Amino acid sequence: ADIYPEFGTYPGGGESPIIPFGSEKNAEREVIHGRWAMLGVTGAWAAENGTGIPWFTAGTLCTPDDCTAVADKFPGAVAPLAPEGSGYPSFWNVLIIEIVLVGAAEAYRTGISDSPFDDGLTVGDVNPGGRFDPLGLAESGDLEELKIKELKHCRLSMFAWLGCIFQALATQEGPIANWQSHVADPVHSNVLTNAAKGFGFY
Amino acid sequence: ADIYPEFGTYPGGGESPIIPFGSEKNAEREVIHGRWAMLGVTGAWAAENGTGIPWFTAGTLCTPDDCTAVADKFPGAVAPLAPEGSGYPSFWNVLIIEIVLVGAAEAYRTGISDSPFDDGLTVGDVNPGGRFDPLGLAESGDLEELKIKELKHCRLSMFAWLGCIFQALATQEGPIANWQSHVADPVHSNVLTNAAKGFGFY
Amino acid sequence: ADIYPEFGTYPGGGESPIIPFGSEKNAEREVIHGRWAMLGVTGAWAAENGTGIPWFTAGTLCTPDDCTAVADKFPGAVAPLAPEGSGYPSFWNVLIIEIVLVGAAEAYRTGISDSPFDDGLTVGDVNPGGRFDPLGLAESGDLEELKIKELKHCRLSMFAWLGCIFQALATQEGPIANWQSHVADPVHSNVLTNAAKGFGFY
Ligand code: CHL
Ligand code: CHL
Ligand code: CHL
Ligand code: CHL
Ligand code: CHL
Ligand code: CLA
Ligand code: CLA
Ligand code: CLA
Ligand code: CLA
Ligand SMILES: CC1=C[C@H](O)CC(C)(C)[C@H]1CCC1=C/C(=C/C(C)=C/C=C/C=C(C)/C=C/C=C(C)/C=C/[C@@]23O[C@]2(C)C[C@@H](O)CC3(C)C)OC1=O
Repeated sequence: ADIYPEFGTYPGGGESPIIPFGSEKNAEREVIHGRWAMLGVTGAWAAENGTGIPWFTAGTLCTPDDCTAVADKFPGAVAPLAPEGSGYPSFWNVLIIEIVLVGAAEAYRTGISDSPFDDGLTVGDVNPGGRFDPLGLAESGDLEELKIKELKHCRLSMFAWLGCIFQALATQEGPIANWQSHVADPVHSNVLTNAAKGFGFY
Repeated sequence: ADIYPEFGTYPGGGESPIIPFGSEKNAEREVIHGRWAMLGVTGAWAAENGTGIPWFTAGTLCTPDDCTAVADKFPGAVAPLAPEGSGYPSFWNVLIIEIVLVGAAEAYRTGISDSPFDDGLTVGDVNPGGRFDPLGLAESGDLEELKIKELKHCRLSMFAWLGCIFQALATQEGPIANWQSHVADPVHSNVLTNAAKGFGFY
Repeated sequence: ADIYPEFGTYPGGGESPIIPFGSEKNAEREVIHGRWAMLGVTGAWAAENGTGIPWFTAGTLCTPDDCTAVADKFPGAVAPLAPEGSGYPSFWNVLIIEIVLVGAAEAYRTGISDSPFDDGLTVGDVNPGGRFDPLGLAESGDLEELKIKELKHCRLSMFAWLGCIFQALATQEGPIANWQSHVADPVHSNVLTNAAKGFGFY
């Protein structure tokens, strides 16, 4: 109403319009998904602006056969990620590091492993604060308003990611390329004109 | 049982067999969807019988570039929709008229804007009657029986529309063309023989 | 916990993790589906090992035009299913027999038709026993443990069948051929390498 006039509501703010809100755990899920989606969309966006490589084919740059092609990708970097001819980055090193670091972080967050700190943060609280609000924005501002803004950005980013998935399938081009083609000539470059062309299959 | 012996039941008539009936609003949704589906299937059907143009490609006839191709399509019409060479119908005129008329009707029905009449019709009642039963069939006949017949036609039309969607995807032909091909040789023209051919992709 | 430490639980054993357990009928459904899935996966598996013909195209061997190609397929058989040149098996005979036998069995199981026996077996009980446990394993062992093992095999076989569906769509080869290609070179033959190749469409 006042803070959420848009379609639907927030958990603790009313009744869901279509899919019933029956489990509180879903609330946590919705936030976690949302945070990842934000990092996803931004990432895809930024990377395509920096390298021209669409997000859905970037994985081919790093395989056990070769992962050196990513070494010089990052814009403005004072040096490549590894020297030329050193055979680095190595795919297995990247994979082992990701497994260890992200697995440990997720285990600490979800209660699989006991926390390394002794601050009493609660497992299952998607807004824990403390060390995870190091600049103290949640105590200097309005916590409930900030949570609503965060939830809205979560939902928007997830819907944008769904759009990215199906735009990739339907156009076989990057999302930034889709955006450029639309803004150049919106009447003649959109989903309906693409469908008239058969989406590349019909 | 007596009035609904077929699989399932109707809202207020028992328990849903598979997907639970939990919200009364879904009941309204089911009727509204259903009415559109009827107009949809009939439309596709009739248009393909009159013009030979399948429903899933008829949109390409009317674009901002050109919409005059629809002028002479309606069978038996004493004149085209607009004179030849006049540049009409115009896509923008069609779009604006649809937005105004259908938007106003939907707003009146859904309570977004107040009703233009003062008859006290209830917003949210999918069977309001009154001016929407001008011939008075609901009071001359059995209202509950007529509502059951309407609900059955709603469900049947919606399932037929789902069939139209997937038949279009699988055969790339109009639904009436599918019907003719099946009745001409049903053993050798059906979904299984189409699947053996790969649905045009395998 | 003790008997079901894996993710999730069993009906009567706790709360469903994601999709709520609200109807007891679904429990029966899950078992019946599961049993068919086992027979499915096994069947596909065994048939591909015996004939080399993938499960998703085996139907083309038997149509009203011709069903003699199946006569000599079964490995080690002392004779073909019918004499050569006899025009058998006939598709219509196979179809009629399947309809009569499987339809009668399903009607007896589901209470559509009254049971031919007078043993008092309960319709709706997916673990009836009696004549359906002729070797008496359910009373010689632990019934609850055996039911848990059966439920686990049900769920595993259903997930494997879902894998078979999408592997057929993505690779256009038999599931056993997929297994051989993966085990021969798992780093270079998997879903990611197939995706880099476009799944045959991109
Ligand atoms: C968040 C994780 C993550 C995601 C989403 C992707 C996604 C992708 N990678 Mg990448 N990767 C990820 C992590 C990583 N990748 C790689 C390394 C590679 C390589 C080397 C390659 C890829 C490739 C691909 C693409 C093709 C995959 C495919 O078959 O898509 C088909 C699948 C879909 C279209 C959607 C399927 C989703 C669905 C099955 C599950 C969704 C279910 C819901 C979660 C829940 C549903 C509800 C429940 C109740 C039923 C795809 C864009 C390939 C590529 O780029 O090819 C061009 C490729 O070659 N990746 C690494 C190692 C550093 C990762 C490590 O984190
Ligand atoms: C001389 C050094 C140097 C320079 C001039 C640039 C310049 C650029 N980089 Mg590159 N980079 C540099 C070194 C490096 N970059 C990266 C990694 C990246 C990434 C991941 C990205 C860029 C991007 C960009 C562009 C941002 C344009 C824009 O609109 O910014 C807008 C202005 C701002 C964002 C404000 C300026 C940022 C400033 C506050 C410093 C930020 C610090 C870091 C985030 C690290 C510290 C984090 C925490 C601890 C504080 C720009 C061309 C972006 C791009 O490609 O855009 C399309 C991008 O996404 N760079 C690495 C690591 C390999 C570098 C190391 O050598
Ligand atoms: C009810 C409205 C309506 C519908 C269903 C369609 C449908 C269609 N139009 Mg048409 N139009 C409609 C109104 C209008 N059209 C046009 C003008 C045009 C043009 C100019 C063109 C089309 C075209 C098309 C087709 C290709 C679109 C596409 O990308 O399909 C792909 C999408 C799908 C196959 C399915 C998508 C459904 C899914 C994404 C959402 C479903 C969600 C559920 C409703 C809810 C789910 C549950 C929740 C809880 C999650 C398609 C048959 C194009 C065409 O004919 O190409 C040959 C074309 O060029 N239309 C006008 C202007 C007069 C309309 C006016 O209202
Ligand atoms: C000389 C005039 C004239 C004639 C002879 C025809 C003849 C035909 N039109 Mg065509 N039309 C004519 C003028 C017009 N038509 C249309 C719009 C349509 C449409 C939208 C359709 C046809 C269809 C048909 C065919 C119906 C075949 C059938 O089985 O009907 C079955 C017999 C009946 C339905 C009963 C006879 C109808 C009768 C009750 C009059 C109907 C009145 C209107 C619905 C208006 C009612 C308004 C309300 C407020 C009372 C037939 C070839 C249909 C078609 O293509 O079929 C494949 C079709 O869907 N016509 C327009 C507007 C552009 C016309 C204006 O000039
Ligand atoms: C001389 C007779 C004869 C021989 C030597 C074989 C040999 C073979 N058959 Mg073939 N069959 C024979 C006659 C027949 N077969 C079949 C129908 C099948 C089928 C449906 C299948 C085979 C399969 C197999 C192979 C099993 C390999 C394995 O690892 O087994 C592992 C070892 C065992 C399973 C143990 C040995 C079985 C033993 C307990 C006897 C089973 C009796 C019967 C099931 C009938 C009795 C049922 C109830 C009452 C107990 C093997 C090459 C399988 C295949 O293709 O594998 C890839 C397969 O799925 N055969 C029919 C009916 C048309 C036959 C009749 O003439
Ligand atoms: C996985 C992500 C996710 C999750 C877990 C939730 C969870 C929740 N949402 Mg949220 N929501 C999401 C995404 C998600 N949402 C997105 C993307 C949007 C923007 C469109 C919204 C918009 C939204 C609104 C407006 C409202 C909620 C509400 C709710 C709550 C009740 C509904 C529920 O339990 O849904 C759980 C069920 C699901 C998440 C299943 C979603 C439906 C399926 C069919 C997915 C269909 C799309 C799928 C991605 C297709 C993939 C195809 C493939 C080929 C790629 C609950 C806390 C309501 C609320 O707060 O009530 C108090 C509410 O009013 N959500
Ligand atoms: C935040 C979400 C978001 C945004 C900003 C965009 C933006 C864009 N999309 Mg994308 N898209 C989205 C979600 C989004 N999409 C989703 C969820 C899907 C999956 C259905 C798609 C599928 C898709 C395809 C297949 C294509 C685009 C295309 C485009 C571009 C051209 C505009 C167009 O045709 O839009 C069309 C928008 C959609 C198909 C999404 C509609 C989602 C729901 C809300 C349907 C409602 C439609 C109805 C008329 C409005 C209801 C009233 C109210 C809710 C507003 C543009 C850059 C086209 C492109 O690349 O052109 C170059 C193109 O071909 N999008
Ligand atoms: C969107 C249309 C729609 C809606 C809103 C409803 C709503 C309802 N139906 Mg109805 N129904 C529909 C279509 C619809 N039905 C169709 C097409 C049929 C014919 C097959 C039926 C047959 C039917 C029966 C037999 C019964 C009901 C019942 C019910 C009620 C309880 C179930 C429920 O809440 O479902 C709401 C949930 C949904 C509408 C989601 C549907 C499932 C999803 C996964 C969609 C799957 C198909 C999808 C279109 C695929 C798209 C693919 C894409 C690529 C194009 C409720 C009032 C029961 C009742 O009256 O109980 C008292 C009952 O017994 N319905
Ligand atoms: C049709 C098969 C089926 C059925 C009827 C059930 C039914 C049940 N399961 Mg079981 N389950 C299944 C398959 C099935 N399961 C599979 C394959 C697995 C292994 C992954 C499991 C794993 C599992 C666990 C771990 C648990 C359950 C639980 C439950 C219970 C609560 C959930 C519920 O009601 O779901 C009914 C709703 C559905 C079956 C819909 C499923 C979701 C849809 C969207 C389908 C998505 C995939 C689909 C096939 C895509 C097709 C694409 C097409 C192009 C081919 C209920 C008795 C819970 C329980 O026992 O709680 C006490 C529980 O903890 N199940
Ligand atoms: C719920 C509900 C309630 C109401 O009552 C009604 C209604 C509103 C209808 C409904 C709404 C129903 C509904 C639910 C829903 C869910 C969606 C879309 C969820 C999407 C999650 C997306 C995530 C986590 C994305 C993560 C991306 C990463 C990690 C990317 C990472 C890389 O991309 C990077 C950065 C670079 C690449 O190169 C490499 C990779 C790929 C790794 O969508 C919906 O519509």
